[PDB]
Amino acid sequence: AGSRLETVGSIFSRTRDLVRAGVLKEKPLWFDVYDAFPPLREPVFQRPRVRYGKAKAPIQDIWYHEDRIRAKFYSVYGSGQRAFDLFNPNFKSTCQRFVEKYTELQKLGETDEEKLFVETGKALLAEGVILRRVG
Amino acid sequence: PRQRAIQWGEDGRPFHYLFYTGKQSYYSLMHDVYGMLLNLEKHQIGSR
Amino acid sequence: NVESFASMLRHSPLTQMGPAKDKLVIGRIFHIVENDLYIDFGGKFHCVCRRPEVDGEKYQKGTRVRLRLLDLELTSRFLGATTDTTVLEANAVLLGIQES
Amino acid sequence: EDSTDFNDKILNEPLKHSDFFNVKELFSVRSLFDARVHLGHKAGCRHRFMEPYIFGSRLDHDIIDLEQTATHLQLALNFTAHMAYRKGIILFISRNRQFSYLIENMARDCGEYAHTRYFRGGMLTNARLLFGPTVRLPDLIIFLHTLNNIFEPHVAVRDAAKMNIPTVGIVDTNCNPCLITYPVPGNDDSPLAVHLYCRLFQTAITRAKEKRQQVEALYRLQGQK
Amino acid sequence: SNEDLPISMENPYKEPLKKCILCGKH
Amino acid sequence: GKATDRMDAFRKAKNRAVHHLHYIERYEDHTIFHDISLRFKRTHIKMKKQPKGYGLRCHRAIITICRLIGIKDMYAKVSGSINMLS
Amino acid sequence: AFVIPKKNVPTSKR
Ligand code: FES
Repeated sequence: AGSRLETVGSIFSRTRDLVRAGVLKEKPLWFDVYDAFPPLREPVFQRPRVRYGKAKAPIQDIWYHEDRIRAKFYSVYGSGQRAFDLFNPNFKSTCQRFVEKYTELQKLGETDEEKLFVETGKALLAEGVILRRVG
Repeated sequence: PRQRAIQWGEDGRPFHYLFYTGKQSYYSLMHDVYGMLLNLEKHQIGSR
Repeated sequence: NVESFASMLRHSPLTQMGPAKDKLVIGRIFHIVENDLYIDFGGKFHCVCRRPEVDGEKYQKGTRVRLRLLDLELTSRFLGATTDTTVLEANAVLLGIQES
Repeated sequence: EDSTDFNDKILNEPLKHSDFFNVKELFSVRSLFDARVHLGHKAGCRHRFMEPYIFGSRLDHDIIDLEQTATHLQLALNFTAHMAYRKGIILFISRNRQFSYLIENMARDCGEYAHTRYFRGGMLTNARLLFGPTVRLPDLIIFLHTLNNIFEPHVAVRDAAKMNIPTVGIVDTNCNPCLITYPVPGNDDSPLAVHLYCRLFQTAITRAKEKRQQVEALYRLQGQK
Repeated sequence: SNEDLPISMENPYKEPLKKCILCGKH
Repeated sequence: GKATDRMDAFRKAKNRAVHHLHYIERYEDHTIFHDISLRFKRTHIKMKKQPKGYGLRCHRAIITICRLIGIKDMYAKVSGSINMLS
Repeated sequence: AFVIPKKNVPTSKR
């Protein structure tokens, strides 16, 4: 027979219950596999509601402390002529190159951004970089 | 009238991988002609 | 130890890019109809551009080109809609061919 | 008594092992990440039932949590292999026209089925009238894209539930997973991701179909002795 | 716990708020 | 079941129902587990779990459906609208 | 039990 009430329970509960009742004489081919390895959430129909009032989505924004440095570099110098290669999983850009230097010099113990930035900008020029500070 | 041959065996499995489209023949042809065009890219009157 | 997914996220070339607006990236032409060049740049969506008349013959399937990213996904919500209407492509400007 | 031997050696034996087909070796979080499976839609497209699976939003682009994708992906692959081993009809359903050729090829290669075309009304709920009274319906349906071309759930997702057919589904951040038996949160737009799912479900099916043969040969050796 | 998790910050890429030409002028 | 002839609507309604079967859990296979107070649209049903022998003391449509489920002892009062379909 | 007249739906020999 079967129950086409896709909104009442799940295919498992519905099947399980019809077998117990005696309607479904034969367990469907998938039943034993599901029973052994059930999914993390039972597939039960739910109606999507709107969030009224103060309800917000719990999804947070992914920020990392390196982002502050990236922003500053983009504000001062901007995206260099270097073209991002997103295909290479280990690609490093001049921005992150700049960031790494900044981050490494912070390990020494410097707590001042002004002095640190002037150093980092010139420490990356010691490595040989193309930067434009005015634009 | 020409009739379509039985499309599944005793076990019940259909013989064509496009059975459940309802039009295995039409979509098989459409699948083929599409591929022939695809390969060509990899390589590079009186009739009605 | 197997890198945590979070670890991968930090050091992915996409995360360090930050905002995508006005970022030069390298794309690969993977499909062409007429003059429409479909260019995958290394994100969730492709970016259809148009064959530049300067050197049209040189923009062929597989060619690597320099793009100017404007948006990773063209979406917008319109009056009375409950979700955004996504076009399912990115916005970028085709500058030219990458030369080694 | 053939029922006891046949049932135990074939049907009940594989269901007694945690990973009878070793599908966990087919993918890794590094492999998923390199296929851009973590890339979701923008935050203005999000479905609220896909929130549990979203790690966060990176500049208003939802990042799918690959840690849960891996646990879900294994569960989906494990089910697929067990069904392929049990001689189940597996249908691959999609409407993403960019990958209709790929998915139709993949279905033929693993000896299974594909519906990548306009889904006519009643294929599942009215199959004995659309095909014939003795037609056998799929035992498993794999959705590689769960939204139709107007960005809404494929009608088959609901019709599979009405017909009591389990489903496996790739569910992006804008999709509705409430009725999918085995949702696998991951990107369903990037060719790298879609190629990976096809590679994984092909292997899982192929491997499961061989092992069904490579455990009835043992039945032959055991039958003689 | 772990140190590689997203830090709860405010958006550092936030652009300066657009002011009209006559902003601050009597 | 909708049709122009009664007998054609009995068929459709009868045969379509067996494809839409619920399973109603029963306490001791004669009553319900707890008491149910539900409002479907504008129809209110206040159902009471009772002991054995009580019988079905409920609206004539509920006794019919209860006999088809297997519930043998229950009380229910219908308030609000009493649309057979609600 | 009310026995409804069984209609010969498949009159037309297909
Ligand atoms: S922006 Fe209008 S007065 Fe400040």
